[PDB]
Amino acid sequence: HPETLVKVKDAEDQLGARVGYIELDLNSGKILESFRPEERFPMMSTFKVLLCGAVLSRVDAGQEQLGRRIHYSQNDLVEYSPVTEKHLTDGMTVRELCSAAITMSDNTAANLLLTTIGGPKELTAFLHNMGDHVTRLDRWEPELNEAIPNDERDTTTPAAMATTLRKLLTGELLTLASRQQLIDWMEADKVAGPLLRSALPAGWFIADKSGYGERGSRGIIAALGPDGKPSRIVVIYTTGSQATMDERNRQIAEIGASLIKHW
Ligand SMILES: *C(=O)N1C[C@H](NOS(=O)(=O)O)CC[C@H]1C(N)=O
Repeated sequence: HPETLVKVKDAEDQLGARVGYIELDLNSGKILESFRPEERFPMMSTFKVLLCGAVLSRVDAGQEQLGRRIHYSQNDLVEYSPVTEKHLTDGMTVRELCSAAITMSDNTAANLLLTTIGGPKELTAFLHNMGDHVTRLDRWEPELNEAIPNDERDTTTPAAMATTLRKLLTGELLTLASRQQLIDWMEADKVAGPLLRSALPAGWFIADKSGYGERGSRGIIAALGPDGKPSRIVVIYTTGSQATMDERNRQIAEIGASLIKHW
């Protein structure tokens, strides 16, 4: 709606920064509203959904098994590793690492999964081969969150990210079991409380992944809808603002409150 578009415009003004927005219909793929859809924004932690899609694609092919146990060390631990720091002795399974990367945004879990597929280049090659020639990953955690202005590394566009998520969640690429595992992890997100979830009415489904980085970077990707079933995809990114994290949270939640109210 124009009201949601106005709310996105307001956010840009109140944050003093670019906001990228896409609202996409899940069944048909039709864009319902957009804002700066072809502009690039840092993905930040939102890339972890695409990373575990690559992992699931390798699981489907038998190049990976979800039960496979990965043992790592203390020198592999990077900043923000709330789950992987607890499993240095027993290791973790690929399934557990994807749950940690998506549900808790564990950074070491993300790096360990990137190694299983061959690094940020193979993730980009995976995205390339599924029809996304726009989104690119180039660096590891935490360096991928630098959000240097006009740097194209580790970026997506609202339009590319929204269509790629759709394909991963509902497209022919992954097997039904893998599509279901990916949306399960996302539905179990526990670090996106103050964003779209804060605007969600009772009984609504949401499966999302948020992120933040340097230079005021903040974002979220989600599939959501009424009656306990997802029906649409929303992508919101921003970068450049000196605003506090709580401000950016509130601006994104008000965009969500807006699109929920004219659903
Ligand atoms: C993702 O952008 N990141 C991982 C972690 N959690 O933040 S999130 O919940 O918004 O994903 C810490 C911050 C950030 C990072 N610097 O990697």
